[PDB]
Amino acid sequence: XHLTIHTWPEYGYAAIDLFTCGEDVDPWKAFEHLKKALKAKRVHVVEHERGRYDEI
Amino acid sequence: XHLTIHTWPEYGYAAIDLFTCGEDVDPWKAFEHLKKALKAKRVHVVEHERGRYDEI
Amino acid sequence: KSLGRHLVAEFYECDREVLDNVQLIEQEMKQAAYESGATIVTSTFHRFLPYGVSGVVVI
Amino acid sequence: KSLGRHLVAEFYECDREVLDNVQLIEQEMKQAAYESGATIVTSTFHRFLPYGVSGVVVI
Repeated sequence: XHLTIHTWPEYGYAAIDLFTCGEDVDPWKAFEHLKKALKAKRVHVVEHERGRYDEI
Repeated sequence: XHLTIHTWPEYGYAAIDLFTCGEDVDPWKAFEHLKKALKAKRVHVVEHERGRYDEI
Repeated sequence: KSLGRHLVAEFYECDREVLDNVQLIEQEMKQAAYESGATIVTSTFHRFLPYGVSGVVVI
Repeated sequence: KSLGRHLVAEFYECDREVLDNVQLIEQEMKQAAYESGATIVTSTFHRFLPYGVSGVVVI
């Protein structure tokens, strides 16, 4: 999977989540288009591996 | 905000996100319900602070 | 401290009949929202094919 | 080596007009989905008052 956004205009802040599934789906392309579209001047991103094969 | 879930039945795995706002909203109350509901036997949770005051 | 709290959880060894029940999952997900004391704006759940469930509850 | 890849992102000092434009956010979120290759299952966006926009694209 899912892609989410929750904005706080009063703070110029946006909480974004790009949760993808599959080797042909790149969440980073989603990030690049949004950073641009929203004109963020500063970002912090954490990348999680959901459903690690060895975990499951 | 949002509560999300994506399940993989074949692996008995579920990726869950509990993102809430407001002091009157405890995300761990959602987690507990779901843990019971799913019969989950092993969990791993990372708590993220979204939009720290000292950041915005 | 922050505008919000966010739990990223991995659930392993779950009831597989529960994991593959679109209607139940929504139920449970909705109730979970209630327990946290949040107000539900909307919810949309989908049953992937073959096995699998995906759903979101906006609060 | 994992079923999925999840980016948890904090966007700061954004264009405040865009952040409060529900139709543009949806426009942009849907585009981001395209750029990623993702097959859109469903999309739902909300305009909260006085400010704020919550939106999700299930992929």
